[PDB]
Amino acid sequence: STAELFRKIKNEKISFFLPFKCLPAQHRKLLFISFVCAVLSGGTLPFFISVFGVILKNMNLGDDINPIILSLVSIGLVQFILSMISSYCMDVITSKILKTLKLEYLRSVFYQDGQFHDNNPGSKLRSDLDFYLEQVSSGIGTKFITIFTYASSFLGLYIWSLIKNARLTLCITCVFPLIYVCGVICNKKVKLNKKTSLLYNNNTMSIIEEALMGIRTVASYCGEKTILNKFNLSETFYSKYILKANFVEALHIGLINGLILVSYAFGFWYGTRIIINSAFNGASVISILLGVLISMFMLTIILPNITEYMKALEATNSLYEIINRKPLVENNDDGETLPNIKKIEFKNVRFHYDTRKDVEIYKDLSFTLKEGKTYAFVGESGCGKSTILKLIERLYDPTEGDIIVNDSHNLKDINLKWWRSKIGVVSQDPLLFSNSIKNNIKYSLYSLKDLEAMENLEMKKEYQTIKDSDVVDVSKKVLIHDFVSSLPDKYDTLVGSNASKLSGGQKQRISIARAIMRNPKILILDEATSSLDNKSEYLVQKTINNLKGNENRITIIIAHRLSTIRYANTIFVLSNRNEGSYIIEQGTHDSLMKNKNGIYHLMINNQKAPNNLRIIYKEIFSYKKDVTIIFFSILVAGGLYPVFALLYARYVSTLFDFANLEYNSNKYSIYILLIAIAMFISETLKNYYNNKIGEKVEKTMKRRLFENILYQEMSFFDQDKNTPGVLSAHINRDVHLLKTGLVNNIVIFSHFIMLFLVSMVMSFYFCPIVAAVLTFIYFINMRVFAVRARLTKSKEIEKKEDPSFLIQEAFYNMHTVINYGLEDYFCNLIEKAIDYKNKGQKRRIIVNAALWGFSQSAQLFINSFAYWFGSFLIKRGTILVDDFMKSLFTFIFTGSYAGKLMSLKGDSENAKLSFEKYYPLMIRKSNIDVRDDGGIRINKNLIKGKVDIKDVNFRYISRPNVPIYKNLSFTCDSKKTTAIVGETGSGKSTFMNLLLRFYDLNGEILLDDINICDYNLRDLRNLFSIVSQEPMLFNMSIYENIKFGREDATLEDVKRVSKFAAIDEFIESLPNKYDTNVGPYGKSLSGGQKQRIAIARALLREPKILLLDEATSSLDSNSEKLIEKTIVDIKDKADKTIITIAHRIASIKRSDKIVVFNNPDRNGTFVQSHGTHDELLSAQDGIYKKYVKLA
Repeated sequence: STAELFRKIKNEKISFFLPFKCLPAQHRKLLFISFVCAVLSGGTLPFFISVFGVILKNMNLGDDINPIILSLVSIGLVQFILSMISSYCMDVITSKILKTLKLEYLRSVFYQDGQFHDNNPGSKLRSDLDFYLEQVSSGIGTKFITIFTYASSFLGLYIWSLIKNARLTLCITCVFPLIYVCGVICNKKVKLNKKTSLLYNNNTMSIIEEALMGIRTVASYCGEKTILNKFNLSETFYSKYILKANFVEALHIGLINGLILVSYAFGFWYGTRIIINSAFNGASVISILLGVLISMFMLTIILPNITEYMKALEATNSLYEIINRKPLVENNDDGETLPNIKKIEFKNVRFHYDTRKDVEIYKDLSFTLKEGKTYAFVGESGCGKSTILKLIERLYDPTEGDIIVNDSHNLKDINLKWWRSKIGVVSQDPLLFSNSIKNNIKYSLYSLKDLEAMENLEMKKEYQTIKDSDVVDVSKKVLIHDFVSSLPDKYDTLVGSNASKLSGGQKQRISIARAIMRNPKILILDEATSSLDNKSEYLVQKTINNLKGNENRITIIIAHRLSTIRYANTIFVLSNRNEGSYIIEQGTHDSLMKNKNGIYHLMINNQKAPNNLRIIYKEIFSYKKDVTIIFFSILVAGGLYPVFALLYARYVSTLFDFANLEYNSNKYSIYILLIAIAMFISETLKNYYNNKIGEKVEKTMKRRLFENILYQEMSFFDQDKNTPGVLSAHINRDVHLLKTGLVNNIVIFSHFIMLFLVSMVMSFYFCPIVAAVLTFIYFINMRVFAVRARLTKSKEIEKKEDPSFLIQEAFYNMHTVINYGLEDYFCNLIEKAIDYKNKGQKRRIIVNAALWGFSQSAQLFINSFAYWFGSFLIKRGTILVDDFMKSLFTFIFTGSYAGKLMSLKGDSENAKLSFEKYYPLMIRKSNIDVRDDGGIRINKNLIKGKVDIKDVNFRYISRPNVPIYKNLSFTCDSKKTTAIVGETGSGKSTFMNLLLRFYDLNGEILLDDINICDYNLRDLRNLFSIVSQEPMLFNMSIYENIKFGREDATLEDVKRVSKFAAIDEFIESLPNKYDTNVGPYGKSLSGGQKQRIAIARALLREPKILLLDEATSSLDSNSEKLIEKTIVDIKDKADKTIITIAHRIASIKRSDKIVVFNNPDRNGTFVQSHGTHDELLSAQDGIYKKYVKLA
C-alpha cells in the first residue's frame, strides 16, 4: 500500500518534484495554469448538490425552476473549457521530459569504457529503456491533476454539509471507521492462508517437473501411481486454505453493501426528529446525505493515482544513476598528441577483470613493435590475443605495466580523441550500415573534419568538403571498380538490412576500402580471409606496405592459416603452459622453422470447437445443489436493489407534509433495514460459490491432463513441440484462466441482464414519455459518441510507435561508432524526432483534448435537460410528479451500479483458445499402454533367461537419415554373464531401450523362443532391472527411493540389501537416518553414494535379469573400490542372467562371453566376432586383441 512506500521514501528524500527539474521557464508556468484550472472544477458538485434538493422542493409544490437551469449550463461550459485546456498543457510537458531522458541516456551509453559493454551487451539496454519509458509516460499525464479536483470536492462537500447542521453529519460519518477496521482485520486472515496456499503449490510444481524430466526411470520401475498419490494429497490443502481465504474475501463485499443502507436509514430517522423538535426545511436533508456519502467515494479513487506517481518516481530514480555513472576512461579533451606514430612498447603488462578479480591472464608480456616493419600473431583460442588488440585501442587499461609510446609519452596522456584517428580495424565480419555503398565509405572522414574546426561549431556544412573523387581511385585499388559498374545505380544503390543483398567477399572488400580511405597508419587486420582466397589479401597488402608512409608504420595480423604469414619481420607465438601467459617463440620464419622442433615446428608441419466447451458446461451443470443457490441470490439482489430507488422516492414526497410524518418515517426506515439485511446475505452467498464451482473444474481437468500424459509412449516426448517446459506451463496458467474467465463472466452477464430487464420494465410503466428520450440519449452517447473508446484507440496506436530505426542499427554496429563516428548520430536523432513530433502531435492533441472535456461535462447537460422536460410536461397537465421521480432515479442508480460491477471481468477469449490447444492431450490415444491387460501371463518361476535377437534395422524418427543398426544377430546365455565392447559412442545404450519396449519394430527380438509383443507388459517390465550411467533420486526420503515401485517392503530388508551395497556406514552416522529428506534430483549427496543407492534399489526387486553399464566410470576413490567389490560379489552367484557393458580387462577375463561391435561404414553396426571369451585372444585378425591391449 501507500503507507509503506511513504515510509520508504521519507528517510532518503526521493523528491516529490524530481521529474519537474528538467524544464525551461516556458514549461514551468503552464503547470501552474493547469493547476489553478483544476481547482475551479472542484466546485461544480458542491453547487449541483446544493440545488438538487431545492429543485425537487420547487417541482412538487407548484413553482418554476428555469432560473436555476440557466445558472447550471454556464458552469458546464466553463468546466468544458477549463478541462480542454489542461490536457493540452500537460501532454506537451510529458513529451518534453520523455524526450530529454532518452537524449541523455543515449549519450551516457555512448561514453562507456568497454569494460561495461561486455557486462551490459547491447539489446538489453533498448529492451530496458522502453520499459521505463512506459512507466513515466502513463503516470504523469492527465491523471496527475485528477487529485486536486477530488480533494477540493471533498473539502467543499464536507465543510458545506457541516456548517448547516453539525450533529447529523457527524452521526452519519461515524459508521465508516468500522469499514477500515473490518478491512484491516480481514486482510490478515487472507494473507495468513494465502501464503500457505502458495507453500503447497511449489511442491506440486517440483513433482511435475521432476517426473516429466526423468520419464524413462519412471516407466522402467512402473512407478506411475505412487506419484499420483503425492499429487492428489498436496492439492487438497491448497483447496481448503484458498477457500478459507475466498470466504473472507466475499464476506467483506456483502458487509460493505450492507452498512451503507443502514447509514441512509439512520440519517433519515434522525433528520425527521430534528425537524419536529425545532419546527431548517426538508430540503437541507436530502443534500447532506449525498454530500457525506459522495465525500468518501473520492477517497476510493485518489489512491491508485498516487501509487502510479510513486511508481514513476522510483522508475526515474532507477535511471538518473545510469546517466551519472563514471566511465573512468573519460574524454577530457586534454591529451597532448604526437607529431608522428612510432615504437609501440609493451613493458610487463598484467591484467585481471573486475568480476574475476584473481583469475590472472598474463605473466611476462613484454616486447616492442618497431616502426616501419610488419608483425604477426598465432596462438590458442583465447590465451590473451584479443585483449592485446583491445588494449592497443585502449578500451581496457594496464593494471601493472605501461605502454609508453615513442619513449617520450605515456598512454594515459595521449589523447584518445586523437589516437583512434589513425587506426584501421578490419574485423572478422564486416560492419556495414544500411543506407548505401558510397555513404559507408564516406563515414570515414566525418570524424577527421571535426578535428579541424575545433582547433581553428561548423559540423553541418563542412561534411560537404568530402569530395567524391577519392572514392574512385580507392575503389580502383581494392578491385571493386568492376562490379560497381555491373549493376545499375552504381554509388546510389542501397543495401538491405545490415548488408544482406550482395556477396560476403565484396562486402568485406568495401569494409577494407573503408579502412584504407583514411590513410590509416596502425592497420590492424583480424581474420579478414575467413571466406575468400589470399589473392585479394596479398594484393591489398602490397598496396598497404607500398602506401605513402610505409617508412614508419605498424601493421598487425591475427589469423589461423600460416600461408598469410609466409613472410614477416617478427612472429610472436605465445602459450600459457594456466595462471599466466607469456611468449614462447620469437624470430622470423627462416630462423624458427628449422632451429627448434617446438610448437611452431608442429604448426608449420601440420598446416603450412463448440463440442470442446459443452464438455465444460456439462461438467458445470452436474452440481445441482450449488447452482440453484446462486440463481436465487441473483434474483433476490437484482430484484431488491431497484426497490431502494422508488423507496427513496416515496420517502421524499412524504417529507414535505408536516402531517403524519412520524408514522411514515417509522414505516419506511425499517424496510430499508430489512433490505440491507437481505442484501448482505445475498452478496455473501453469491460471491463464494462462484469460486467453489471454479475450483473443482480445475482440479478435475489437471488430474486428467497429468494422468493421461504419464501413460503415453516415448515418441511423444522425443518431438520438438513436446517439451517439459511448455507442458508445465499449460497445467497451471490456462486452467487457472478456466477458473477465472468463464465462470466469472457468466455470473456478471446474468446479474446485469436481470437488472436491465426489471429496471427498464418498471421505469417504462410509471412514466413512458421520459424513458424513450433517456434511452435515445444514452444510446447515441455510448454507441456513437463513445469518447473513451476513441480516446484509448487513438492512444495505443501512437504508443506502439525514422527514429525507431536509427536506434536499432546503432546498438548492433556499436563497435565502429566507438572506433570513429559519435556525434553524427547524437545530433541526428533530435532532427528525425522533431520532424515527426509537430505535424501529427498538434492534430492528435487538439482532438484528444476535445475528446476529454466533453467526457467530464456530459452528465450535467443530460440531467438539466431531463428536469427541464419534466417541469415542462407538468405545467400543461400531462404527468404528475411521483411518476417522474420514480422513473428517473431508476435509470440513475441502476446505470451507476451496472457500470460498477461490470468492470470485474477477466480474460475470456484466450481461455477459450488455449483449451483447444491442450484438449487433444487429455484424449490422445497412446497405443503402447501399460494399463492394458492383453497378452500371455507370466510367472517368475519358469524364466530361464535366454535373450535372443535375429535381425534388427533401427532408425530414430527424429532424424530419419542415420541408420545405426543393420542385421544384429546374437544370443545370450542363461544364468551366465555376457560382456560387450566396441567403438566408443557407437550407440550401445539403445539395445536396452528396445529390450524394454520403448520403441516397436524392422526387426525381431525373442525371449524363451517367444516374441516380446505377447507378454502383457506389466509383468515384462516387472523383472528387468537397469543400472543407468547417471542415477536419479527423487525429493522424497532415502527410505522411499529404495521402495520406488514396490510399496510392500519392511525396513530390515532395506538394511539387508544396504549391507551388500556397503552403504550402511554413512547412513548410520547421521541423525534422521532413514528419514533424511534429500534435495531435488539428489543434489544433496555425493556421486559415490547415489549410485550405491541405485544399486540397492535394483537389488530389492529380486530381478531375474540384470543390465549394468560401467559401474565405476568417473567416481571417487573409496566408493569406487566398494562398488567393484559389490560387482564381483554379485557376479559370483550363478543365479540370474547378467548382461554387462565393461571395458576394464580385470572384469572382461572373468566373463563367459564377449561380443564386439564396430561401425565400418556409417550406415549400421553388426557383430564382427562371436564368443572370444579370452580363449580367442589371438587367433585371427580382430579388434578384441586391440581393445584388450589398448586397455
